[PDB]
Amino acid sequence: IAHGDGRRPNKQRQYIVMKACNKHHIGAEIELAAADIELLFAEKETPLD
Amino acid sequence: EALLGVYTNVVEFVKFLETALAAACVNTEFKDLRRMIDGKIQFKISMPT
Repeated sequence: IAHGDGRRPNKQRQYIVMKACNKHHIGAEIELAAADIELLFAEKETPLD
Repeated sequence: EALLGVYTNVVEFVKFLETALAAACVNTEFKDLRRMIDGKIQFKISMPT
């Protein structure tokens, strides 16, 4: 608050505080059949039934 | 002292579709046999009387 007329503040304070990021670990598993990966990508790029 | 010759076998094989054994089987080569687990083809066979 501004000065004057019987009002004496504890004049402007400034912190500088260094805080930490906190790491979090998330695991997931995807299982894929090897038949689909191989048939959808072939050297002979003729279309599929 | 000499080195009079240097020789080596070359292996050639008659593959399956060129033998006479394919006269006793029908060959239908499929793209990826890992796709289907079990074939369970069912036949309705009817005798005459």
